[PDB]
Amino acid sequence: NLYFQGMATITLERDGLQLVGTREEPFGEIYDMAIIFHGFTANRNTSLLREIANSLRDENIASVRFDFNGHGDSDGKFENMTVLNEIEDANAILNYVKTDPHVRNIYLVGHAQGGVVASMLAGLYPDLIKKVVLLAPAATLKGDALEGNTQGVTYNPDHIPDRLPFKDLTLGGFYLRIAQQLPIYEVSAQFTKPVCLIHGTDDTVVSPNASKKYDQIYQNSTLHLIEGADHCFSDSYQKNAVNLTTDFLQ
Amino acid sequence: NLYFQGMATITLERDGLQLVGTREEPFGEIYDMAIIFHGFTANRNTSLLREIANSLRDENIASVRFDFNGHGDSDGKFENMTVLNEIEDANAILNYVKTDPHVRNIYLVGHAQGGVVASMLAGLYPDLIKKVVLLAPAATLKGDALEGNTQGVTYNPDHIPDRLPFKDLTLGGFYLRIAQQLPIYEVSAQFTKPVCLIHGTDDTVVSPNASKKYDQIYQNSTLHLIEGADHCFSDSYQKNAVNLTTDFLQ
Ligand SMILES: CCOC(=O)/C=C/c1ccc(O)c(OC)c1
Ligand SMILES: CCOC(=O)/C=C/c1ccc(O)c(OC)c1
Ligand SMILES: [Cl-]
Ligand SMILES: [Cl-]
Ligand SMILES: [Cl-]
Ligand SMILES: [Cl-]
Ligand SMILES: [Cl-]
Ligand SMILES: [Cl-]
Ligand SMILES: [Cl-]
Ligand SMILES: [Cl-]
Ligand SMILES: [Cl-]
Ligand SMILES: [Cl-]
Ligand SMILES: [Cl-]
Ligand SMILES: [Cl-]
Ligand SMILES: [Cl-]
Ligand SMILES: [Cl-]
Ligand SMILES: [Cl-]
Ligand SMILES: [Cl-]
Ligand SMILES: [Cl-]
Ligand SMILES: [Cl-]
Ligand SMILES: [Cl-]
Ligand SMILES: [Cl-]
Ligand SMILES: [Cl-]
Ligand SMILES: [Cl-]
Ligand SMILES: [Cl-]
Ligand SMILES: [Cl-]
Ligand SMILES: [Cl-]
Ligand SMILES: [Cl-]
Ligand SMILES: [Cl-]
Ligand SMILES: [Cl-]
Ligand SMILES: [Cl-]
Ligand SMILES: [Cl-]
Ligand SMILES: [Cl-]
Ligand SMILES: [Cl-]
Ligand SMILES: [Cl-]
Ligand SMILES: [Cl-]
Ligand SMILES: [Cl-]
Ligand SMILES: [Cl-]
Ligand SMILES: [Cl-]
Ligand code: NA
Ligand code: NA
Ligand code: NA
Ligand code: NA
Ligand code: NA
Ligand code: NA
Ligand code: NA
Ligand code: NA
Ligand code: NA
Ligand code: NA
Ligand code: NA
Ligand code: NA
Ligand code: NA
Ligand code: NA
Ligand code: NA
Ligand code: NA
Ligand code: NA
Ligand code: NA
Ligand code: NA
Ligand code: NA
Ligand code: NA
Ligand code: NA
Ligand code: NA
Ligand code: NA
Ligand code: NA
Ligand code: NA
Ligand code: NA
Ligand code: NA
Ligand code: NA
Ligand code: NA
Ligand code: NA
Ligand code: NA
Ligand code: NA
Ligand code: NA
Ligand code: NA
Ligand code: NA
Ligand code: NA
Ligand code: NA
Ligand code: NA
Ligand code: NA
Ligand code: NA
Ligand code: NA
Ligand code: NA
Ligand code: NA
Ligand code: NA
Ligand code: NA
Ligand code: NA
Ligand code: NA
Ligand code: NA
Ligand code: NA
Ligand code: NA
Ligand code: NA
Ligand code: NA
Ligand code: NA
Ligand code: NA
Ligand code: NA
Ligand code: NA
Ligand code: NA
Ligand code: NA
Ligand code: NA
Ligand code: NA
Ligand code: NA
Ligand code: NA
Ligand code: NA
Ligand code: NA
Ligand code: NA
Ligand code: NA
Ligand code: NA
Ligand code: NA
Ligand code: NA
Ligand code: NA
Ligand code: NA
Ligand code: NA
Ligand code: NA
Ligand code: NA
Ligand code: NA
Ligand code: NA
Ligand code: NA
Ligand code: NA
Ligand code: NA
Ligand code: NA
Ligand code: NA
Ligand code: NA
Ligand code: NA
Repeated sequence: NLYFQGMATITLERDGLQLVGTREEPFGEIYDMAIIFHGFTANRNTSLLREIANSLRDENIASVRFDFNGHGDSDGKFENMTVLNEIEDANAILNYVKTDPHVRNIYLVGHAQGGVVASMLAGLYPDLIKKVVLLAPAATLKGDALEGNTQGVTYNPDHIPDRLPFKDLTLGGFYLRIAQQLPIYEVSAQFTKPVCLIHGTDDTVVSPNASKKYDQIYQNSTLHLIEGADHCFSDSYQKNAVNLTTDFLQ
Repeated sequence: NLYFQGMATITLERDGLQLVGTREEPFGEIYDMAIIFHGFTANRNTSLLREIANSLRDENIASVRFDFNGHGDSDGKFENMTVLNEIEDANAILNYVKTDPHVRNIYLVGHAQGGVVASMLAGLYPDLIKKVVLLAPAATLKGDALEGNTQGVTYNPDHIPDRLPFKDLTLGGFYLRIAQQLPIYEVSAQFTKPVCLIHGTDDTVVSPNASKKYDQIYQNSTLHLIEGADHCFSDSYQKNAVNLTTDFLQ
């Protein structure tokens, strides 16, 4: 605001869970604000999300970025997270943002699974959200769950197990049962305001076809395929994601 | 079981919320079990649900019935309940039931909004649930939310308010935004095992057309229209609901 600029820690609650977040506060009495959503197994402080927040703050766009339930510093077991309860987390964060008297326009920025959360939340609040940026939005998590193959971990899609060992973690069977029937595009398509879609051509985690499909469903979208970029826009690809996001929101 | 028959209190947790429930335990080493779901603003102990549980227990069918979040003895604010987080409550109760070593078949019985919870949960677990009974399933809550008229309380469906005073309570705007885009029939229709639909012809809360539509979408359903019955199968209508439910599950 006019008096404080910088980082602050924010905590919110959703159901019985504390959600821990970082606010970047820019200069100015009134400013726009982006809510930034991390991906599956990630956290609010990956290099990509910090550099997005930093870049927006440099153009006097505020941001908040929270750890989802089951991730980072927020409460809850990873095994109990689903895309649906992350959308509930997102709604709780939006409640916080939308009542801040400094905030003019609200934007959503989501990476990967956080892009599915962002796109679905904007479709539930198409009257309130003003712009959306999706970075490698993981809408393919649905098709993967229907196929019975989630990032190389295979199971019966017709009879999903109670829980699925997944790397060092345990993924809930309910995550997968929800994933299979998530109306990702149906809900997302209700947002008719501007959307920026950014996807790396060498993403091996989420096919760029996800973003090509969002670009088809959305009334007002712009698609950016980043030649050679991977799923996280790592290293020399990162500024492609940061620049496009910043430019779109200013 | 062979040694204890009667009532017990059960508590489960979902996210950070305690859910309080009543188990009716029948005689027998192995038995089927019904999970019974109450409606909007109701609780696990309405006369209808107690008499269902009692009648099933008399045919040695066990049951559990929990207060949803925001209701009865369970945790959470009513203002923060949605149909979606009740489905999350239902999944937590199913986790409990499906790991009980006495339970043979699992049935779902849901009244009104609890019927939407039941029908959607069965569509997420069509491999596990064996039979469903819906009593006046409130699938019209979706159409009502799209219309902007929820049990006589009117609002703009295009711009749902943050919260909606509703009788002595406060209904969350997010309940309504979720309601509008709930894929009730899409998810429910995935359950192809037997369903019993029971609806009163004089229900003024949820049109009998809801049950007529479920009867169309389901592969294996039986529809019972109870001439003169109201929304709760009150008083002299109650045994119609209790008898049909019991008969169907035995
Ligand atoms: C951390 C950033 O990346 C992620 O969010 C990717 C998520 C996503 C991809 C495909 C899947 O089948 C899936 O199922 C769990 C998840
Ligand atoms: C207690 C048993 O009855 C209920 O569950 C009925 C619920 C239902 C009916 C129509 C609605 O528009 C609605 O929106 C909140 C809720
Ligand atoms: Cl100020
Ligand atoms: Cl000043
Ligand atoms: Cl700082
Ligand atoms: Cl705080
Ligand atoms: Cl606490
Ligand atoms: Cl400005
Ligand atoms: Cl930094
Ligand atoms: Cl840092
Ligand atoms: Cl972490
Ligand atoms: Cl945690
Ligand atoms: Cl697709
Ligand atoms: Cl299994
Ligand atoms: Cl949904
Ligand atoms: Cl689809
Ligand atoms: Cl469709
Ligand atoms: Cl969207
Ligand atoms: Cl490509
Ligand atoms: Cl990853
Ligand atoms: Cl960068
Ligand atoms: Cl026993
Ligand atoms: Cl004995
Ligand atoms: Cl007793
Ligand atoms: Cl207990
Ligand atoms: Cl507690
Ligand atoms: Cl038996
Ligand atoms: Cl009693
Ligand atoms: Cl009693
Ligand atoms: Cl009560
Ligand atoms: Cl309560
Ligand atoms: Cl309908
Ligand atoms: Cl309003
Ligand atoms: Cl419909
Ligand atoms: Cl459809
Ligand atoms: Cl169903
Ligand atoms: Cl009728
Ligand atoms: Cl009522
Ligand atoms: Cl009775
Ligand atoms: Na500072
Ligand atoms: Na800070
Ligand atoms: Na603090
Ligand atoms: Na709370
Ligand atoms: Na808390
Ligand atoms: Na600043
Ligand atoms: Na200013
Ligand atoms: Na990440
Ligand atoms: Na972790
Ligand atoms: Na933690
Ligand atoms: Na925490
Ligand atoms: Na969790
Ligand atoms: Na925890
Ligand atoms: Na866990
Ligand atoms: Na403006
Ligand atoms: Na797909
Ligand atoms: Na899909
Ligand atoms: Na399929
Ligand atoms: Na498979
Ligand atoms: Na992968
Ligand atoms: Na595997
Ligand atoms: Na399954
Ligand atoms: Na497993
Ligand atoms: Na399915
Ligand atoms: Na669906
Ligand atoms: Na769903
Ligand atoms: Na979809
Ligand atoms: Na753009
Ligand atoms: Na990659
Ligand atoms: Na893949
Ligand atoms: Na395209
Ligand atoms: Na293209
Ligand atoms: Na488009
Ligand atoms: Na344009
Ligand atoms: Na393009
Ligand atoms: Na294009
Ligand atoms: Na372009
Ligand atoms: Na490029
Ligand atoms: Na490359
Ligand atoms: Na690189
Ligand atoms: Na940068
Ligand atoms: Na630069
Ligand atoms: Na007893
Ligand atoms: Na008891
Ligand atoms: Na006890
Ligand atoms: Na828990
Ligand atoms: Na608790
Ligand atoms: Na008994
Ligand atoms: Na026995
Ligand atoms: Na009731
Ligand atoms: Na109450
Ligand atoms: Na209470
Ligand atoms: Na409680
Ligand atoms: Na609640
Ligand atoms: Na409480
Ligand atoms: Na309340
Ligand atoms: Na059997
Ligand atoms: Na309707
Ligand atoms: Na409908
Ligand atoms: Na409509
Ligand atoms: Na209206
Ligand atoms: Na009414
Ligand atoms: Na009114
Ligand atoms: Na609305
Ligand atoms: Na209001
Ligand atoms: Na809509
Ligand atoms: Na939908
Ligand atoms: Na939804
Ligand atoms: Na529907
Ligand atoms: Na029947
Ligand atoms: Na009635
Ligand atoms: Na009505
Ligand atoms: Na019919
Ligand atoms: Na009929
Ligand atoms: Na049928
Ligand atoms: Na038959
Ligand atoms: Na009939
Ligand atoms: Na019929
Ligand atoms: Na009949
Ligand atoms: Na009748
Ligand atoms: Na009557
Ligand atoms: Na009567
Ligand atoms: Na009776
Ligand atoms: Na009798």
